[PDB]
Amino acid sequence: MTLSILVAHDLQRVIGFENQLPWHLPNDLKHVKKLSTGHTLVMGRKTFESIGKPLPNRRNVVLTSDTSFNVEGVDVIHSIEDIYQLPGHVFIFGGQTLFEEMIDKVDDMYITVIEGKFRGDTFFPPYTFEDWEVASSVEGKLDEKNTIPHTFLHLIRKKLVPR
Ligand SMILES: NC(=O)c1ccc[n+]([C@@H]2O[C@H](COP(=O)([O-])OP(=O)(O)OC[C@H]3O[C@@H](n4cnc5c(N)ncnc54)[C@H](OP(=O)(O)O)[C@@H]3O)[C@@H](O)[C@H]2O)c1
Ligand SMILES: COc1cc(Cc2cnc(N)nc2N)cc(/C=C/C(=O)N2NCc3ccccc3[C@@H]2Cc2ccccc2)c1OC
Repeated sequence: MTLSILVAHDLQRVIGFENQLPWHLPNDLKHVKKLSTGHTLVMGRKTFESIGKPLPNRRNVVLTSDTSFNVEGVDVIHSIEDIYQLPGHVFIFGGQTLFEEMIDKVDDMYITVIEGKFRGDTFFPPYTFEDWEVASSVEGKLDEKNTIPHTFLHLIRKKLVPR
């Protein structure tokens, strides 16, 4: 089980406003689709309710304390510890709560930096590039449907070594 974070955050690490993405950026949702098809998404309950339905062609896992929670096409877990029993490549998909709980545990992060400043009410936790190697950094292409500059980062946790 490779464990990754998958997230879009803006210049101030805003990830959400009123249970929605603050930005309209089709290409990032395509990026998300390409990375996670055939794999597993782990998400908190609020993030799932925002999307409204499972994303097709991958395993949709929802973390919640609700023992009544049962949705067709969705697997449910009730603790963080359950994440580690999931097979394959697992992506931590959001939202703020799950990111805060997992950022110290994941192998790597796929971050789309939205190069703007949006009003938000939910944030990605602060992190420093002193701790994370830039495996790749790719500028998103802008066009008629995708008008906010954005950058795809793949960050891998650096190892702590003596001097
Ligand atoms: N920009 C991005 O890439 C991105 C990605 C995803 C989401 N978002 C945004 O993030 C925002 C939502 O984040 P959020 O923190 O408010 O909600 P969230 O993390 O999506 O969901 C929180 C819920 O997850 C469940 N949960 C979390 N940790 C748990 C644990 N250890 N044990 C049991 N249950 C647990 C609880 O559900 P119960 O209360 O049901 O027990 C909790 O209330 C939205 O605005 C959304 O638009 C942004
Ligand atoms: C809070 O709301 C949301 C949060 C996130 C998390 C997220 C956001 N961004 C980053 N970077 N990380 C992330 N964790 C995500 C979504 C998007 C879901 C979604 O609709 N899709 N996702 C892939 C997918 C795969 C198959 C079919 C449809 C889709 C569509 C896009 C699409 C539509 C048509 C064709 C191709 C793709 C979302 O809802 C707006």
